[PDB]
Amino acid sequence: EPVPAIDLSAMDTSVRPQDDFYRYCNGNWMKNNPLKPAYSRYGSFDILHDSTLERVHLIVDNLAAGQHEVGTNEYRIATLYRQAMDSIKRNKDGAAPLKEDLQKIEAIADRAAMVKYAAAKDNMGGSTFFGSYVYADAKNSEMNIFHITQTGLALDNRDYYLKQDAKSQQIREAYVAYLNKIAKLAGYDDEAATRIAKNAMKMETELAQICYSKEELRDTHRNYNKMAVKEFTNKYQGFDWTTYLADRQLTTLEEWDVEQLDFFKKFDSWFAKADLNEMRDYLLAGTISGAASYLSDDFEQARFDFFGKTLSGTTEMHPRWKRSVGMVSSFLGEALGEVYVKQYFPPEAKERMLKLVKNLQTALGERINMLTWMGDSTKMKAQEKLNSFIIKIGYPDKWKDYSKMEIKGDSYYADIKRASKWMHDDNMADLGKTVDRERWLMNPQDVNAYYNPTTNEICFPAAILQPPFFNMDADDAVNYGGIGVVIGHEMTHGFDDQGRNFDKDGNMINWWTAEDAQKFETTARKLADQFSEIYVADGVRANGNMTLGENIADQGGLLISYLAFRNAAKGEVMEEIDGFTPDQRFFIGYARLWGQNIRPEEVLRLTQIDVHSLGELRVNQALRNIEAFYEAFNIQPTDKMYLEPEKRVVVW
Ligand SMILES: [Zn+2]
Repeated sequence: EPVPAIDLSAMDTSVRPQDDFYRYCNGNWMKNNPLKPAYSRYGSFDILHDSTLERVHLIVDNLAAGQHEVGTNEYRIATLYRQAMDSIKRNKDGAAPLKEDLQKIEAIADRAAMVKYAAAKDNMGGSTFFGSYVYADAKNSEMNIFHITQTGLALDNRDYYLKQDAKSQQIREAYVAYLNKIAKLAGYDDEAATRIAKNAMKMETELAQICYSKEELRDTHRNYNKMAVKEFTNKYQGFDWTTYLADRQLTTLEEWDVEQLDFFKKFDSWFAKADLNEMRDYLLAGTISGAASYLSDDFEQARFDFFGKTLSGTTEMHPRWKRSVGMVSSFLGEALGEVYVKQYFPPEAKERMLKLVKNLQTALGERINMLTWMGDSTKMKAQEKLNSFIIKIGYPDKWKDYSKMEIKGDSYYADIKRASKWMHDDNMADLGKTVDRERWLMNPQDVNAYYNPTTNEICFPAAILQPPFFNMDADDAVNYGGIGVVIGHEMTHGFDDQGRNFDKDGNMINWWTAEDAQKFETTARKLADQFSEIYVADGVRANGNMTLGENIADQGGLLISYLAFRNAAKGEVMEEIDGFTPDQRFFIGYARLWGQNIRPEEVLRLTQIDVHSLGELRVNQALRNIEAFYEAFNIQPTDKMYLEPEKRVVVW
């Protein structure tokens, strides 16, 4: 049964599109769908996220319906799911599955044993004091190398630990109370629970101080520092890297990528000088917190009170199956994804999507060649890169081998650690081997898409090829406004403030003249400042620097897909549908992707942690730089969407 191209009932026609295009296209849906207790936000995207997750739920119920042999993927999935859903067993076990892990931390006797403990835990997939992983060399994209990265913080953005205003201090104290509660639930007395929470926050705050900001983490060249391992470790011996690497079985490692180099220089003296008891309590708190979703309901409720009620504003938890399905999809996603495509993905969608992608690619080449600010040399290298895109649609051509993953069924938490151990070992085995450029970094059932610089690939999972993005019964204008913009957005990531640094082979090599690079940086700075002047809440501005790459990609996707849409329309009589011109339907279909309600807590949280602008701004601000949108709705200077021409910023 065909799905309507545009859900007209979501539109609020009492709002002029020239004044508030977001609420013209979405306002009635927003009025009629106040957020339910368990949702921090909801709207077009989350509707498709939810409907796809329910498909995966049915797939899990199908695989869990039989009894299978150990060592089959069906057994792995069913056994993780069954244990996650067994509330009675999880509640009877309580904190007992955690006890040996805590005793091992309590037994750490000196700083030397602290180093060996970090290696032992990182060998299981942990990130005890810092991150590490194996992935392509940014300067040799055919080779896998070892990378080390700054501490991962529980609140994500380091600013949570530092910012000096009332709301920030309140959040910090609520986090400490969460640590106190789970320490009590793990069996510590009142005095120890207070001590652990206080010391853990102290230690994590000191690490946050020496971390890079979210903005600085996006700087491509700043966060690549390849060197001989021993050149660094001969000099910085406050943390005993030689013992750590030996216990990681990495003493054969000649070179590595020290991504946040100034973090590790400061970590050298922090680790040498930190109080041993305080470091121990930091480890206890991280271990309890990392287990809080895998034990009894008390632990999940304590975690919900902070990460849900406090940080996101929700008042109830989602049904148990949603978290359980999400968990199996994160560990065995390609096993689920193979079933998903066989059951739900029609072959005609892949063929039509490939035609659309090739149309967008042609339009991007046309757009670049028509630029008047870019010289001929840089244009030619830009054409070489866009002609070299790797295009991945629907699903991979080979499926991941999960045969080494040991799932035993003794306890939920125990099997989570085994699945995590498998993922870690699988990553480590890539070291020193040729990079697999065909691998997917998302699953077919993920409602998302991505660009990868080190492969120059664009990837569109089966799950995003659904309405309102891709609708095989819709008119072309609406599909270009939806999935067409998504395609152009991923393509523009190859040319944003990060992607432009990588060439057609995925190598971090400069292909820009100095003049053209300076013009790009000047214009990108203006787009950052433009968004940074918009308020998202009372006294809270958008972060135009953190969202710069995504706002460039949105703008490029709008410009490229519109050109592709006009190219496809050449030589056709324009026909109005629902009284809208095709040009207008392009923009309405784009804006319908973003309609949502969102709690004020969640507005603040996403501003701190999300590189994507809020849906409202991806419509009402992004379109203010699009000449075609002014033309489609004849926007005039007294209209609220209008931005003075000298203040518009067009990067591509
Ligand atoms: Zn993006």
